[PDB]
Amino acid sequence: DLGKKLLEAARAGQDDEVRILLANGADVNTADETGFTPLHLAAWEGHLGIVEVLLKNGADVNANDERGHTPLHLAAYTGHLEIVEVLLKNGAGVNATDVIGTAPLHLAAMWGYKEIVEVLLKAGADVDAQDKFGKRPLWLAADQGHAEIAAKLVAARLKARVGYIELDLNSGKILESVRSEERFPMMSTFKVLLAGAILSRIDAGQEQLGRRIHYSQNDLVEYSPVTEKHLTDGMTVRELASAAITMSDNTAANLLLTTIGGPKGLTAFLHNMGDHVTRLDRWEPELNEAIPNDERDTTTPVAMATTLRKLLTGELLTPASRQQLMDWMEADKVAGPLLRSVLPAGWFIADKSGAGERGSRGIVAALGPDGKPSRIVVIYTTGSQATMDILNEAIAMLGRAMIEKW
Repeated sequence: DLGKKLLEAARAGQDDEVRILLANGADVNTADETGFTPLHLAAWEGHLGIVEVLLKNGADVNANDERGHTPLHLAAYTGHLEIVEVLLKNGAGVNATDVIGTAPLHLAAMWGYKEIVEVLLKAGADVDAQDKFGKRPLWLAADQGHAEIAAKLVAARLKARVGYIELDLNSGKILESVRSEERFPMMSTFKVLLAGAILSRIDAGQEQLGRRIHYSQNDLVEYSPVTEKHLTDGMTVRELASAAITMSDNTAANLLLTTIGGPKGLTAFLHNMGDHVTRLDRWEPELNEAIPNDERDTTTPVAMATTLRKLLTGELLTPASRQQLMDWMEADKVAGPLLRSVLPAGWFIADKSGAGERGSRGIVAALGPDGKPSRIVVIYTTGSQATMDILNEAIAMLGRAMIEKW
């Protein structure tokens, strides 16, 4: 009797009628044919006031319908932030799963409710919750092209800071950004900047691609896949550049650094072209230590992205050197598992990845469809204790989101 009245009053957003009905002894936890309660319907319809009145009158905050949907599920599905928060405050199960394994975080992530994802994660939502069909929030967000949400889920999964930025090549317009102004260890991504500094000296006639560099077995550092094979005859600047970028040859990077005056030399080159943030302080491999709150050998996503854009399309380098820099990055062969792994057929990518200690991982890239680069993307993370496979996957999923949003 009063139950039908309360259910439709709650659904209809009739605040005063709900108060009257409950005051006349109506069952606050009455259920319809499918198990929906007044709280379900109020949460679904966005009736914040009524949601609060129902809970004040002792509504079951975690009531299930036939299919296991809770009020929180419905609020998440419908994007009613304030209601989500009230439900959690009143003891809503943040990790409640319906009959097919869907949690509220699946729904918030799928429908792109950024703030609701934030609130759910902070309330203790399991980021890697898998439904009956194997789907996870990160995967839903990525397939939907919700890149910002994807970054949040990656950070929660890795339990680490994640920074990224995406800018237009022609205009320089920042198109996407998360923690783009925070510092992250550069790792081997710095090598693209080193390359630019070398090419600059070449433009000035102070260096030659064909100049031969002789070094000793004592100069070798972990790892020296190319340089360790040419200790007798040495290698040209050109050959060292290719090895550093495309083969991540650390000794090659160090040898090229020496020619510009070490980490101080690169930092001076950077400062002089307008990057007052990016700094290199150490050589390979020590620069990858990624000590927490250590500003040595760090950049910000925007600083790196801006600097990289200036080298590739700006006036810092000649067209010849500009092209050579891009070419070295396109011929990158030690960056399989990140952006290249989720890049659609026919797309262009020129990139450089980096890995270090304390889950440090990152990538800089110029990419785009139709065989031409049209945007720069930079992604960094550090602090995670995750395995290397999980780091790679997480960053790949982040790129999978960006490509979807493209």
